[PDB]
Amino acid sequence: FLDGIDKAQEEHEKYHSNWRAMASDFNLPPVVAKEIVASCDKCQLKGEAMHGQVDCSPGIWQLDCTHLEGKVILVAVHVASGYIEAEVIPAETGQETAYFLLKLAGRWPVKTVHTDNGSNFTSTTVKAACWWAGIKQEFGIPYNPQSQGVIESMNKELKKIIGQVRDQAEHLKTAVQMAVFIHNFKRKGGIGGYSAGERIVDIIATDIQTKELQKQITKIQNFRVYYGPAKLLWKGEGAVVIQDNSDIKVVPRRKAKII
Amino acid sequence: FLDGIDKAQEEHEKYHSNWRAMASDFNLPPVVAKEIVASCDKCSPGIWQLDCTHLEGKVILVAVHVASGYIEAEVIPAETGQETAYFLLKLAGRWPVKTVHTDNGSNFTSTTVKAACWWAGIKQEFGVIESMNKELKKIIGQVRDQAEHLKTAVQMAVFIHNFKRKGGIGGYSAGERIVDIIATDIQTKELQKQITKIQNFRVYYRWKGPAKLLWKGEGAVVIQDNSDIKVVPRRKAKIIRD
Amino acid sequence: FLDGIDKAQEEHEKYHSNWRAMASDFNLPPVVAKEIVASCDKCQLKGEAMHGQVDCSPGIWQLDCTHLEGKVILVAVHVASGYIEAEVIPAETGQETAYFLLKLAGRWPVKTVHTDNGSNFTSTTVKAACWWAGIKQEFGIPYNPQSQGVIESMNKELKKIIGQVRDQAEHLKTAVQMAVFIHNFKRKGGIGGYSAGERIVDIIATDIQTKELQKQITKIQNFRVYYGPAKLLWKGEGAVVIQDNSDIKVVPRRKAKII
Amino acid sequence: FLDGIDKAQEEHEKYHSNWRAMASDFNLPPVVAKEIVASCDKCSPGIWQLDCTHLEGKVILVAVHVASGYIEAEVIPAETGQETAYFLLKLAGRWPVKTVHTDNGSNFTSTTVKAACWWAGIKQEFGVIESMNKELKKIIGQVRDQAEHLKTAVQMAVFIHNFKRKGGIGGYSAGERIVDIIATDIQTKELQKQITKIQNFRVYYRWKGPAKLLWKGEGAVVIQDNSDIKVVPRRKAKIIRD
Amino acid sequence: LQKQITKIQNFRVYYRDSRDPVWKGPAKLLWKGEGAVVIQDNSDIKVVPRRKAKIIRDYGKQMAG
Amino acid sequence: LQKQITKIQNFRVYYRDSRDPVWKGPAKLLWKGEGAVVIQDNSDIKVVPRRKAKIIRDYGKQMAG
Amino acid sequence: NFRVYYRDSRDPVWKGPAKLLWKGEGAVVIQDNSDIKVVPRRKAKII
Amino acid sequence: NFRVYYRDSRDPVWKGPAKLLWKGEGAVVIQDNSDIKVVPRRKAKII
DNA sequence: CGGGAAAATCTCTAGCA
DNA sequence: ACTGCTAGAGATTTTCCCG
DNA sequence: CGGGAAAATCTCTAGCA
DNA sequence: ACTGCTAGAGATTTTCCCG
Ligand SMILES: Nc1c(C(=O)NCc2ccc(F)cc2F)c(=O)n(O)c2ncc(CCCCCO)cc12
Ligand SMILES: Nc1c(C(=O)NCc2ccc(F)cc2F)c(=O)n(O)c2ncc(CCCCCO)cc12
Ligand SMILES: [Mg+2]
Ligand SMILES: [Mg+2]
Ligand SMILES: [Mg+2]
Ligand SMILES: [Mg+2]
Ligand SMILES: [Zn+2]
Ligand SMILES: [Zn+2]
Ligand SMILES: [Zn+2]
Ligand SMILES: [Zn+2]
Repeated sequence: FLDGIDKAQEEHEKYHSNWRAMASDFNLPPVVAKEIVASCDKCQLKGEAMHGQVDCSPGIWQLDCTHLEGKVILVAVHVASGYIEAEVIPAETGQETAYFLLKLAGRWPVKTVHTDNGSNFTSTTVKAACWWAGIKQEFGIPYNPQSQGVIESMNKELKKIIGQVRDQAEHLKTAVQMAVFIHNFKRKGGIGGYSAGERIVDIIATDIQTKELQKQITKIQNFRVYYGPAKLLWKGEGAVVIQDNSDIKVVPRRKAKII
Repeated sequence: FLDGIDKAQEEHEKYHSNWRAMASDFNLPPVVAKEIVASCDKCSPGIWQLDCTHLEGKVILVAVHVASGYIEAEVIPAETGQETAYFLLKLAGRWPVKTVHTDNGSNFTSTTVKAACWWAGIKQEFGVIESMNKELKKIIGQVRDQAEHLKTAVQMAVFIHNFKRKGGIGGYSAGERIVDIIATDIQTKELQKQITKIQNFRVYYRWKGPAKLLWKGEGAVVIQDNSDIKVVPRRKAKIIRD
Repeated sequence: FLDGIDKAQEEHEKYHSNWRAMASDFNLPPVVAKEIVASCDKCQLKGEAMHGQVDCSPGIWQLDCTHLEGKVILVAVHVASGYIEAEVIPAETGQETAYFLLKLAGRWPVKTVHTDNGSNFTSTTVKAACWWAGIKQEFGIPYNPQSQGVIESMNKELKKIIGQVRDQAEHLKTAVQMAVFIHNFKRKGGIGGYSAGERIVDIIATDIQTKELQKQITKIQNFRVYYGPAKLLWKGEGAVVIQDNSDIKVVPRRKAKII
Repeated sequence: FLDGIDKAQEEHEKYHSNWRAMASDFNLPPVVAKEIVASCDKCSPGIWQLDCTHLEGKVILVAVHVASGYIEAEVIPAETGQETAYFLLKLAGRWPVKTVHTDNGSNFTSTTVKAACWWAGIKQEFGVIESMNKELKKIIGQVRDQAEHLKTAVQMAVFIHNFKRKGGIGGYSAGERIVDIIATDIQTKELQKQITKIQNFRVYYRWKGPAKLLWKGEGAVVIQDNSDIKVVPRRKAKIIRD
Repeated sequence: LQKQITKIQNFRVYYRDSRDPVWKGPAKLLWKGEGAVVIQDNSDIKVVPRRKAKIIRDYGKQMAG
Repeated sequence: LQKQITKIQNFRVYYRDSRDPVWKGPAKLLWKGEGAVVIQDNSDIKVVPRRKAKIIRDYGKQMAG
Repeated sequence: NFRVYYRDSRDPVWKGPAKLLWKGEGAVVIQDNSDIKVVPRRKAKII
Repeated sequence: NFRVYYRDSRDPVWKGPAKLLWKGEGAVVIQDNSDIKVVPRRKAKII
C-alpha cells in the first residue's frame, strides 16, 4: 500500500495520469489518488464549473462600446429591467463616454455604473463625470467579458434589431435610435410580461413606493425583540424576522418574544 | 367580495370617490370599481412640448413633459429639420411620448420631422415651455463655470433640474413625478386592455337574460345587468362570445 | 378583432415587435400573434435550440489537423472509444493525410472516416487511399465544426497533455507521441472505467464476439412469427421482438404467435 | 452458488479444467474459480519483436507481436537510434507493449532507445521475426506496383498482412487475433487487481479462526479455510483489514 | 398601519439563490431594507440580498391580487 | 443454444435517445443486428439504432455478472 | 409544403425562405433557388 | 492555509499556486508573489 | 433499523480556429 | 440525404458498514 | 369527474471581439 | 474585495372549459 503510493508518485511524475488511473493501476483508494493528483502543479488545469450572478440592483447600469458598420455605438442598459439607451459616438474616446454618461445620469436615476476595463470607461473624464453626478464606478475583472454579461447580451439584441430596420433609415444613428425604440417599447417579454420601458418605470416606481412605505412602517412599528436585543422586522402567524447587529435572521414564533 | 360591492357603490353615491380609492378600500377588482364609477352619470401623460433656445450662439432643444416638468435638453449644431427629427426620435425611444406640441417654428414642420413623427406614432400639434426654458437657462447660468464646454453645462443643468430641485406639493423631484405619472398611465392602459378584452363577452346566469361580463375569478363570476352588479357561482352562469 | 389583425400587421411591418407585444397592444390571442410573426421574413433570425448526435458506430473514426507551435499535427480518434492516434506531419497537404490514413487502416479495423471539409481530407489522394482500403468517407457539413465534435474535443485534450509533458521531450513529435501514450494508457475514466486503449480493445473484441454469437443464433433459432410473416429475434417471458420487412418492432406476448 | 462450488472443484479433480471454463460453466465469480485452480498443486502478450530490413536501398522497421503475428512496419530514413526510439515510442503509445525483444543491433542498444524504453516502462531483451519479415517482403513484392513510392507500398503490405490474410486454427485474421489476445490480457490484469485487492483482507465467520476472503456479494460471503471453500451469510462473518 | 403592511405585501419579488442561475417565481415582498429583502415564497420565509431581487408591482394586477 | 443466448445477454450497451444528450446507463444487449440493437433497460425493451450504442463487455465483470 | 430559413456558411445574415426537401434528426437538406444545401438544425428554422 | 491556481488574462497557460486572500461568491482575490489579483471562480482552482 | 463514510451519479464549463 | 463532445470539479443522491 | 385546447413553464442554444 | 445573460423555439407540465 505504501509502496503503492511510492510507485504511484514515481509514475505520475512521468505520465501525469488522473486519479482513476493511479487508483486502478496501484490499488489505491480514491482518496489517496485524489491527494496524489491534487499535489501536482502541472495537473491543475481546469477551474470550477459554475457561473456567478451580476449585480442587478435597481440603481446600477452597464455600459459598453460596440462596433457596427465601422462606427462606434455606446450602449448602456439598466440591469434590473433591460431598458437600454444607445448613441452613435464619433470616436471611442473618454470625452464622448463622459458626455453620454452625464446625459444618462440626467435622464434616469443612475447610482452605479458597471463597465469593462475599456480606456473609454477607465479614463479621468468619465471618473470626473461620475464624481460630479454622484455615480459610483464599478469596473469588472480585466479580460472577463462575462462579467458584463447583461450589456454584451443587449449588444447582440440591439445589433439584431438594427439588422431588421437598417434599410428603413438612410444613416446609421437613425437606425440605432429606431432599434432602441423597438427594444424598449415594441418588444414585450421579460419577467412581468412588460416591455423594457414599462418594466423600468415599474422598477423605479416600486423602489420609491416601497422605500416610502418601509420608512413609515419602521417609524411606527417599534418593537424590541428577544430570542440579545435586536430590531423587529415582520411578525406574521408563525415567524418573526429580526435584525441582530447587522445580521438579518428569521426565527419561528418559538424561541422568540416581543416587547 | 359580495360585502364590498354594495358598500363601494353606496360610498360613491354618498360622495363619489374615484375607482382607485374603491379598489384600495374594499379589495375590489379594478374592473368592478371602474364599472361602479361608470354607473353614475355625474362621474394627457404623453404630451411633450419641444422648443429651441439660443444661448452663447448655440441652439439647444428643450423638451418638457407638460404633466410633470421633467426636462430633456440637448445642444444641437444647427436649428435644422434633420437634427430635430433625430432628437425627437431619441426622445420617442427613451420615454413613452404620444403627442408633441411644438411652436410652429421653421424646423418642427419640416418633412423629416413629420416622417419621424409618423414612424414613432407621434401626433403633432401647433404655456409651460417658457417658464421651464427660463428656469433651465437660470440653472445653466448658475452651473456654467463647473464645466468647460456648453454641452456639459446644459447636461448638468438638466441633471440638476430633474433630480436636484424638489418642490411642488409633496416635495418630489421631477424624476420621481414623471416615473409616477408614467406608472399611472401604464396602470390605466392595462386596465383599458382588460376592459376591452372582457367587453365583447356575454353571460347567461342562473334562467335569465343577457348580461355583460365584469370579472371571472376562480369559481365566482361578477356580472352586470340593468345597471346592477351581481355575483354568481361559476357553474350557475355560462359565458359566450360576441 | 379583424381590425386588430390589420393594425397589428401595419405596425409589425414598421417596428417588428414580437408576438407578445402584438398580443398585448392589439388584444390578439397568442395564436394569431404567432401567426403574424411567423409570416414576416425579417423576424426569423434564430434557429432551433438543440444538438444532434454524431455517428458513434464501432467502425468510424474522426480525423482533423490541428496546429501547435507552428507545426501541423494530424489527429484521428475512434469515436466509440476515444483511442486517439496522432502524428506530426511536415505539411497539411493531401499526400501526408493519405499516408497517415493508410497507416491507420493498416493498424486498426477502420470502416468509416469522418472529417471536416479541409483540403487535406477532401483531396483525390485521400479519396484514392480510402477507395483502396475499403474505407467509406463521410464529410461533415461545411463550416460546422461541431459536426466533428469528438475529434476537436480530443484536440483540446491532446494539446493539454502536451502542455504537461512538453518539457520532457526535446522536439515536438516526441512530445506528441508521449501525449498519445498518456491519453491512451495512463488516463482512465470514460464509460466502462477503462483507459482509451483498453476501451477500444473491448469495443472491437465485443463487436467480433457479438457478431459471431448472433450469426450462430440466427442460424439456429428459425421461428416464423405472426402478430404478416416476419422474423423472430428474441422472445423472453413477456415480449417478442420481430423484424417485419426491414422494420424492427417489439410486441408483448399477446397479439403475437410463434410457429 | 453453493451448488456450483463443489461441482466445479470435483470437475477439476476429475480432469483439471481451466478457471475460465469453470466460471463459464457454473456461473462462479472468477476469483472463486481461480482459487479452486490454485487448490491443486499439479495445476507473454506484450512481447514485441523489432528488427530492421533493407529493401530498395531504404530501411524499414518491422515490429511483430510474437503471440499473434500482427505486424507494424514503417519506412525510416536512416537506421539510427533517434528514429528507432521514435518508432518504439509510437508503438508504445498505440499498443500495450511491455517488453521488446530486439536483435542486438547497432541502433536498438543506443542511449536514446534506452531512454524511450525507460519512459514507456518497456523492458529490453537481446525466432519468428525472420519468417514474418520474409512474408512482409513477399507481400511488398506483390503489391508494389499498386503504389508509386515505397512508404505507401509498405503500408499497403502491412494492411494486407494484418486484415486480409486469414489462416491459423480458426481462420481469424491477425487483427482479430491481436485484439482477442489483448482482451484476454486485460481480463487477466483486472482479475489480478481484484485478487490483490481482496488478498490483504481477513474474515472471522460463524466462532471460528482466521480465514482468507474470496468473494463479497450482496448478503453472501465466500471464504477459504484450510484449503476448503465455504459460503456464509454476511451478518455471520465480520471482515477486517491486515 | 395594517393597511400599509398589506400594501407593501402586494409587491412582487423575483430572486435568485447563490448557485441557482434561473429566476425564481414571483414571491411576496414582506420587508425591504437597505441591503437585504425578506420575502415569502410558497409559504417559506427567505432573506435574499438586495443585489439579487427585482421588485416590481406587476401592473397585470388589474385582474387579481 | 441457451448458453449462447445467455452469453450474448452478458454484454453491456450504453445508448442515447433521439434528443437526450446524456449517455444512458448500462443496458443488457438482447440482440445485435446490422443496423439496430434490441436492449433491455430497467426491464423495458428498447430498439436503439446501431449508430447510437457502445457495446462493451465491461471487464470489471470479475466481481459480478 | 414547408418553409425553411437557414444560416449557411460563416455568414451571420439569415436567408430564405427555402423548400424543405428532407428533415433528418440533426440536420435538414433544403432547396433554395435550385441550390440543394445541407444545414444543421441549430441553423435552420422550419415553419 | 489554502492554495489557488488561476488563469489570469488571455493567457491559456495556468499559473500558481497562490495564497487565497478572500473567496467570494463569483470570484476570488488571491496573492501571488506580492501581486494581489482578482480572478473569476471559473478560472481558479482552490485546494 | 440508522447515522456517518464512501462511492456513485448529476450538473456544468472551457476549449476544440 | 445528417448530427457536440470530453474531463474534471463540485454538489447531490445512493449505497455500505457496522452499532 | 375528464379529455382536448390552451396557457404556462422548462430546456437550451447563438452571440455578446 | 466579485460574479453571464437575453429571447426565441420547441418540448413538457399545468390549467381551463365545458360534456
Ligand atoms: N474583449 C471585449 C469584449 C469581448 O470579449 N466580447 C466577447 C465575449 C465573449 C463572451 C461573452 F459572454 C461576452 C463577450 F463580449 C466586449 O464585449 N467588450 O465590450 C470589450 N470592450 C473593451 C475591451 C478592451 C479591453 C482592454 C483590455 C483590458 O484591460 C474588450 C472588450
Ligand atoms: N474552422 C475549423 C475548426 C474550428 O472552427 N474550430 C472552432 C470550433 C468551434 C466549436 C467547436 F465545437 C469546435 C471547433 F473546432 C476546426 O476545428 N478544424 O479542425 C478545421 N479544419 C479545417 C478548416 C478548413 C475549412 C475549409 C473551409 C470549409 O470548406 C476549418 C477548421
Ligand atoms: Mg467594451
Ligand atoms: Mg463588449
Ligand atoms: Mg480541420
Ligand atoms: Mg479542428
Ligand atoms: Zn501531475
Ligand atoms: Zn357618480
Ligand atoms: Zn417581422
Ligand atoms: Zn489441479
